[PDB]
Amino acid sequence: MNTVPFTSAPIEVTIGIDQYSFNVKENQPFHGIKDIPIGHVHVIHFQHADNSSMRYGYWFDCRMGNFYIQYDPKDGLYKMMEERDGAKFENIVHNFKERQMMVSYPKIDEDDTWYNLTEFVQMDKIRKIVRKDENQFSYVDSSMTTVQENELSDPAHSLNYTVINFKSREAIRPGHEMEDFLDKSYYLNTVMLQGIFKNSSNYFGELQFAFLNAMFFGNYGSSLQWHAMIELICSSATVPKHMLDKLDEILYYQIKTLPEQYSDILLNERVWNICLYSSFQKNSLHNTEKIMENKYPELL
Amino acid sequence: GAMNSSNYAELFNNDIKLFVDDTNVYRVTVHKTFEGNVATKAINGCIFTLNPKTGHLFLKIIHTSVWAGQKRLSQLAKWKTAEEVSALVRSLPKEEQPKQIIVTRKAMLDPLEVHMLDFPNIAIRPTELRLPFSAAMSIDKLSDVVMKATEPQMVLFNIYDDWLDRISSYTAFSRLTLLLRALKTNEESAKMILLSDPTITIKSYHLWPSFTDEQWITIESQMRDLILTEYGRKYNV
Ligand SMILES: O=C(O)c1ccoc1CN1CCOCC1
Repeated sequence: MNTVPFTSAPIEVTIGIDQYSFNVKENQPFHGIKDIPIGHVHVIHFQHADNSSMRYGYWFDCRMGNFYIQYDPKDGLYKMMEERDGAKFENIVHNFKERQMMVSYPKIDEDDTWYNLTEFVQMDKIRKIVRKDENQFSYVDSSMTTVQENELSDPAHSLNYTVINFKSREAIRPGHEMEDFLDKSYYLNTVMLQGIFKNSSNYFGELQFAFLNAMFFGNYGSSLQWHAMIELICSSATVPKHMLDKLDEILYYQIKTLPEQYSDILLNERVWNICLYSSFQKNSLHNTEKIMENKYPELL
Repeated sequence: GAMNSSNYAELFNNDIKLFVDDTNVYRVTVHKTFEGNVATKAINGCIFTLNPKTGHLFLKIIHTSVWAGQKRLSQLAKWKTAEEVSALVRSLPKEEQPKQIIVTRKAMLDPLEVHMLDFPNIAIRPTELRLPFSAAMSIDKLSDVVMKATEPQMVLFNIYDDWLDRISSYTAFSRLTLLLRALKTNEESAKMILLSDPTITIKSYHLWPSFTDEQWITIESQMRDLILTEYGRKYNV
């Protein structure tokens, strides 16, 4: 188990760690999060008590370094940093643990939720979507726009998701206009899977990361990408059976985790009704259809 | 965006534009079969592609062979229309290509946009005008060429005859839309109005009677009376 210590908590803040959250008071003796499960990416996220504007946070993998959080009073935020002095870092953690100034990652043993939401998410792929090569962790916030959003403005601070556009030359073979527009199989399988992503695991990793950024930061462009990657599969008549079965699992756990009260802002009615009731794959997503119908029947 | 009564003069400016109407592309008769079921039989159709400034009409005849062995024909017909309009644009010299294509039915927007991806600077637009171009097949010389066709064919016409020698495009389009609305509302009476005077004939190279400026006023009045008469019969007014 790994640990992200905090130097201090000078401003009152709601802190998220993956799907968990807790409140910290101004100048409370809070010095970090322990017992973080090795083997998965994680996200540590923030929303300031005095200004709910800008949710922001950091994706990290404790196998890649020793990371801590320290508040910067000039830039006004909690910043992730890497400590290269290993013995210094272990000494800091041990003291804070002995004084019980850390919260424990509150994972129940039966509970596979985080694995289910991050199964295909790799830190190396996150670092290509979020470009800042001098750090091993990745900053995301509520306002960051995507490359696609920009095209339609600082590129160093963008989310470089793979651009999906159903009415584009990339999606439509000259001479196959009706075919490719009504059945997106060639765009999914040849262009996206064989060409850009190389395999379905990388495609699902990006879909999963997009959902997580939409949910944890309210990042609109990420929500757009998540729905586009769903619709591309559902609008394809020829999809490998293992991908359809995995998609049903991925989406089921995403719908299960979504806050009930954010459904109005995180779910696109058109996309979900098309996908579940009109598309080629309308009968291939049984688990997702069942949870959607029982949890959000109004949207449908 | 959408073309309506607010931006109507835009139709007659010097930016090349085409209206595309697909209502006569896929045409059928419905009949009972020997077993008492119902079947359709396709008949030849056409794409109505019109430059409203110059009157040039690109009538692409859609021969029934293009439907053979195809499914979902009403859907295919939109895509075939878009394919053919795309081909027409590519066939035209650059300086004759349209800057805007206005579709009379919103279901044509996606098929045309997809077929015109190679032309990102040609705007594809709907309209809020209710245009009577479905009545094109009530113009005898157009219906004749469509029905006689034995293979796909493009035929070029000027739907305004020589009216632009004496009136503006705006007025010519107004006359055309009134004539077509009348033919749509009561075809038999509209044709009777147009042919009632045997001394006024249709030139071999024209679609409509060689009426004088004063006769066109009378004809236009009679067309408006027809439309109003039919409105009263319909709604019992
Ligand atoms: O041509 C004229 O001098 C004229 C004078 C008033 O109206 C017309 C119409 N022209 C051309 C159309 O066919 C009738 C004859």
